[PDB]
Amino acid sequence: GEVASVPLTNYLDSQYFGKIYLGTPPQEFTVLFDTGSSDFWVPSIYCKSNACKNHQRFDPRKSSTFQNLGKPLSIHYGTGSMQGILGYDTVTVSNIVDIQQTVGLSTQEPGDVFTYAEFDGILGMAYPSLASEYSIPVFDNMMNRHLVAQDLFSVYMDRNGQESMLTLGAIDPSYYTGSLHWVPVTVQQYWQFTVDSVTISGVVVACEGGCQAILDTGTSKLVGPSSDILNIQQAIGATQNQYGEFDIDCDNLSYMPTVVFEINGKMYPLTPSAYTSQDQGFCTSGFQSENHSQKWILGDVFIREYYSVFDRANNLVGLAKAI
Amino acid sequence: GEVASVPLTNYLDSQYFGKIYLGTPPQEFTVLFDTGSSDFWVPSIYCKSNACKNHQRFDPRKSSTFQNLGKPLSIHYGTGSMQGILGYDTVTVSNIVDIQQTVGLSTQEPGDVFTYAEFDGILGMAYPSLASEYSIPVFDNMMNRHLVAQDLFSVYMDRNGQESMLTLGAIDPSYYTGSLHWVPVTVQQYWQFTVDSVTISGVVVACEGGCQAILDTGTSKLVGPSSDILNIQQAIGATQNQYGEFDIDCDNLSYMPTVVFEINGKMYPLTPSAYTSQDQGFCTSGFQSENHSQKWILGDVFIREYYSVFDRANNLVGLAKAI
Ligand SMILES: [Cl-]
Ligand SMILES: [Cl-]
Ligand SMILES: [Cl-]
Ligand SMILES: [Cl-]
Ligand SMILES: [Cl-]
Ligand SMILES: [Cl-]
Ligand SMILES: [Cl-]
Ligand SMILES: [Cl-]
Ligand SMILES: [Cl-]
Ligand SMILES: [Cl-]
Ligand SMILES: [Cl-]
Ligand SMILES: [Cl-]
Ligand SMILES: [Cl-]
Ligand SMILES: [Cl-]
Ligand SMILES: [Cl-]
Repeated sequence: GEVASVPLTNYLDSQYFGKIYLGTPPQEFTVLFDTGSSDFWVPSIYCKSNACKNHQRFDPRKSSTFQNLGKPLSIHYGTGSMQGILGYDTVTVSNIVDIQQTVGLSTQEPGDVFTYAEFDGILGMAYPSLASEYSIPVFDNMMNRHLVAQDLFSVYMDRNGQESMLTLGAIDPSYYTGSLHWVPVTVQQYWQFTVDSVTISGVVVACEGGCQAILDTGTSKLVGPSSDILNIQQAIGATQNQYGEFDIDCDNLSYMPTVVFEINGKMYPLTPSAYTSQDQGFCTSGFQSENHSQKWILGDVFIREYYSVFDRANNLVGLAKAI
Repeated sequence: GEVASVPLTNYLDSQYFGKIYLGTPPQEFTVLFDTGSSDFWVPSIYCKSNACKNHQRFDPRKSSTFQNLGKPLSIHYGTGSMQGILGYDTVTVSNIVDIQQTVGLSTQEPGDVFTYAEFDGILGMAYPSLASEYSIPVFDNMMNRHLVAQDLFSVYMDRNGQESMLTLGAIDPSYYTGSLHWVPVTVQQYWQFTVDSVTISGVVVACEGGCQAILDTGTSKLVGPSSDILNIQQAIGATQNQYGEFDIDCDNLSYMPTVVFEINGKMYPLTPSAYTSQDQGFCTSGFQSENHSQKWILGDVFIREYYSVFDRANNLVGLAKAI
């Protein structure tokens, strides 16, 4: 029954990541705390890929508490893949000591997807139904052993600065204004819920009649079905460039529409500033299309605007305007 | 992972009750399945009170699986009290076999409160925080040992007939029309939630600005704070008689107001037929005052109109219009 404050870092267009420790004595890693997945893995000495060469690698030879399970682990992240082997060791996340935790030790991380990522590994924070075979999600172990004060965690992403924070077991009202609104999880695998509509000036531009969405800290953009995202890219004045990216004129923010997500009867507006990312003298749309799905992904673009609480005890998502 | 269908019976103005079995071999009892409490008890051979004389008494001498814990149990029901001693035995509720279940064996049930009650004992179905010391709620044992298919139960009360039903582990859409609406539990002790307002023709007559309420199968009436209930007794044309009861003219139902509870943005109307009980050539108000509380109790008057699902996995109450 403890609380862990995990400061999150991000560089430019990178994901948000933070520190955990693994083994006895503790070995340090940066991980993507990822509400879009449920497995926990880090690079290991058994991985020779370029990506592993560029990241911290777990050395089980130096841990008195490591135990190999031998079971394969395979995951996808972006267009890349990781292959590894599951074992047990002790994970420490500030206050919290999570012994005998299943963890993948990578063996293969081919390609450049993981090489230039800022994090070493991924710590999934979604439901066990999303976990790979033989894998037990870290937060589930924490809950089942009553290691956390409450069975929830909170994520604050600093739109402007470096005060981002993941809190295990508590909610910090200092990171938001107004009150938290609670949204029922519809399908317990991702952190999934119903979006009622997406509007501009009261006109429905997407999600007509309702759609499913997930709240995903491990995705940067706001992802939706082709035809809906088209409506939005046109409305915000985004246009495709050679890289396939949708660019927005940074100096036009003042003239662009506010895109409002209605979730469980409450409004979650995204201003042009919010949905436009400025990674240079170039601004890009924070909206992105998917072709083989109608399920929305509310990634960091959304979370930066709305402090997010993930409540396993009640199967709710809490949203409040981020400070 | 099973389902139990427990038929519920009621006679005239009695509570609703159903059958469970206790001991090895099984001994039969009728119990009040009571979402307003969390303890489980039945009369025993060690109780000589009149009330025990008029009810089935558990004989541990005949059960090979009984174990006395010796710990006292004390409960209140209506204006009466039960004193007993906790032990373990096996409870059977149709499909479901719940071994080593804490159960109070009564020793003292003085006064007439329990004597003329139809049930032998009480099986509380609220949260563990409401349970007496050393007592483990039956449904919590069922959930913790994965004895039920889903961690919820559903209650249908037949306003007109004898088709009432308690279902452990499932929801039966045949008992309701339209769809279930889910209401968040605010305080996990009783099945408690927020009522937004109580209105007649759109005018707020009670619960101005919101109030707390519980959904309680072990209470007959709809209970609220003095001043609010006054507004309602006056509006429905109820008047006090010598017995302190509020009587309603049965032939005036057609002229009386509909009293609407707004809960989580949805309307739950109670027609004059619904809130008027006809236990003879006399009709009485289903509303009742309480003086030392502002927390409403939505008892059988409400549940008869709205099929009720109690969901422990999600800490929700589900409501739908009863058939
Ligand atoms: Cl990254
Ligand atoms: Cl799950
Ligand atoms: Cl909790
Ligand atoms: Cl907290
Ligand atoms: Cl809601
Ligand atoms: Cl939908
Ligand atoms: Cl589409
Ligand atoms: Cl703006
Ligand atoms: Cl009774
Ligand atoms: Cl509790
Ligand atoms: Cl369940
Ligand atoms: Cl069901
Ligand atoms: Cl209130
Ligand atoms: Cl009052
Ligand atoms: Cl009527």
